[PDB]
Amino acid sequence: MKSVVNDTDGIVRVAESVIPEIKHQDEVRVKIASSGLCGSDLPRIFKNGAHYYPITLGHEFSGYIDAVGSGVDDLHPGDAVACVPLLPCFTCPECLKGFYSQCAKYDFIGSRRDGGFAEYIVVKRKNVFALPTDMPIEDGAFIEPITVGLHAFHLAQGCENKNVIIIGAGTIGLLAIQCAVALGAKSVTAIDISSEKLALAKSFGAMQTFNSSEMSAPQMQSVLRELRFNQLILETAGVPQTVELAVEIAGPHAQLALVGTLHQDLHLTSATFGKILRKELTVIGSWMNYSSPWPGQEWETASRLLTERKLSLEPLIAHRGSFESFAQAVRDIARNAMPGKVLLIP
Amino acid sequence: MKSVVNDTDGIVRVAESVIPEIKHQDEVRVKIASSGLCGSDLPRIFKNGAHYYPITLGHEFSGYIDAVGSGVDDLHPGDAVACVPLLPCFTCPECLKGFYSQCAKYDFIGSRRDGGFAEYIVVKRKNVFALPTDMPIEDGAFIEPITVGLHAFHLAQGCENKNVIIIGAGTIGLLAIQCAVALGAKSVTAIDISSEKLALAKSFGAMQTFNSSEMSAPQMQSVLRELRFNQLILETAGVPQTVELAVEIAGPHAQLALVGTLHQDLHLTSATFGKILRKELTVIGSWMNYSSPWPGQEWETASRLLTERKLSLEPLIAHRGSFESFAQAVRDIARNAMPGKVLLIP
Ligand code: NI
Ligand code: NI
Ligand code: NI
Ligand SMILES: [Zn+2]
Ligand SMILES: [Zn+2]
Repeated sequence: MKSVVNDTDGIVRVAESVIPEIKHQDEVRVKIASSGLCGSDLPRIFKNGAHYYPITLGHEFSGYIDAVGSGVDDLHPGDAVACVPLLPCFTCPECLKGFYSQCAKYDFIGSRRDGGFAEYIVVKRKNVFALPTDMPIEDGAFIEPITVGLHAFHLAQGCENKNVIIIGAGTIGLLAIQCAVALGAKSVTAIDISSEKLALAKSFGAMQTFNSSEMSAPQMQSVLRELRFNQLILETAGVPQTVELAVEIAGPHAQLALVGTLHQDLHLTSATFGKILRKELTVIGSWMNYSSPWPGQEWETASRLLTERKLSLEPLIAHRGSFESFAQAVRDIARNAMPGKVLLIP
Repeated sequence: MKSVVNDTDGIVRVAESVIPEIKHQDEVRVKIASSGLCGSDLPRIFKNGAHYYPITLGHEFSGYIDAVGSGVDDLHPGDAVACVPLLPCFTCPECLKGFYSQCAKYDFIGSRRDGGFAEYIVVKRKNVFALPTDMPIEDGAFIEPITVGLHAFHLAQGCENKNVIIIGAGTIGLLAIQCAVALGAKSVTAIDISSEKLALAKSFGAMQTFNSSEMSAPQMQSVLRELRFNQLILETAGVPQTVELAVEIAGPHAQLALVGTLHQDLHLTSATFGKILRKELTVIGSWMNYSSPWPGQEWETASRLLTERKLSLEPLIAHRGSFESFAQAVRDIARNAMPGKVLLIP
């Protein structure tokens, strides 16, 4: 079979390998239909940053059960599934309480072990999530990214009837925008430096957009006046300036979910820090995309939205293609910005 | 009557002045029995932190109603009261929603108007909170400071059965320690650079103490392992280093209430910021000390705790004296830092 492997840095080869076999009673083999590229893979490929090389990445994928171990009885050949890439231990105090993303002894498909840029993959049963027969299998590769946004909403106790503000119009942000609309947010506002990403977000249901290269935080807070109550702000860009921005625009008692990891230090003036207190913000750190019971309601809601077609995936997809097409397109972007979602369709 | 007045650049003097008269129908006059100096008064006195000069400070006081305005029918001369120093407008959107501390046009006794370092004061009916007949009147001057920590607990949906960690062992933090113990925290931990203040904390029922000048954040976290869950951390020191420490030591899904205001900028490393996401912390900005119905359950609870003698005030008190010893004790803070509560007793 084929697979995409990248080595000490840059080089993305397309490889031939022995079909992987089931080696534990709790494993299943998946035949992969759709597998997408993540923002987090770019560093692993083009800035070192991967746990080892050569490696096979890919943790956003769907497909069909091809075989199951002697111990799995609730799955069967033909069953549609999406990959659940994190594997917590399930038995430590964090896991018992449902804090799987704070488990210290973890594996992760496509990072700590090879992933789904491949024709077949063997994973633990725990690492697949059954999908309805009625969901287009290809959209299955979007479930893990969608759950990023839903997990933040879950932590905030839901986006319903709230004035949600999404900061960052990348795939995560844009998926969050569509979910907020589908789940009955009172309003959805999108904030980004690109007027193009913003128009896109507007086409997804954001009733208004703020271009943060043109509009001031005050300017924004001014526009936000009528919707300053019950805010749920999602910071998805992961840069000091947008974390700072979220705090400065925040309405009274706004919830602030951080899903974006920083790679530069955060410098909050005493004034900005003061606004966290003065406004009585609740800042919610969000990690990964899971809850109890495993893998979490986030995965059911995501699956449901996808099956009842409330989401619009095409404008998010930059590339469809098999192993060479995908490899090349991955090489094309390099250390630059990701156009949109790059899908591997074997 | 006498009062204590501060002029520019640390000038402290005791003035003679005419007793205030009721001037609006909803006012009351209070003859003050006990009036304490707050940590936030220090910058107002020594570091040009006051809105105007000269000022009469004092927002932590109790006394008896001396007279009531024509429109007040629920209080009478002789009634024991504590001052509720914040005066929201009660008619803006924030106020209608109980966000009194986010009211944009609020007054504040001892900050935006002259306060209770004086024999008598005229304030609005909404600026006083009736005390029980039994309560020793001096204790009423602690109600306001007690409610600060109670307000952080309230925002965190309570301290019951939580492992609370109070960072900062000044008056505010030490009272929060006592309140946590009385309200049924599973455990209380105190953290401060002063071994002597930690012994004090331990006497108030903090089961263990960490000296932040002898112990690293990692070493603190190691000891906290068994108490890592259901943490409620109050940051009361208001310096960048203790805000950083609270995120660094925090256990999985800890609640961090920020009560201490910063007067320096906060520079957070990406790693530190990273931990807010990774531990899925909830960071709770706390402001002032009120909730609905005005002035809040905080006030009911503070009064009850005092009346049932669950609190220990004496070991928190550094100075008792009338206008001259009080004025001098304030001047002495310049060179001899504020080791405890300074009470003006007229
Ligand atoms: Ni991803
Ligand atoms: Ni800085
Ligand atoms: Ni105070
Ligand atoms: Zn675990
Ligand atoms: Zn108001």
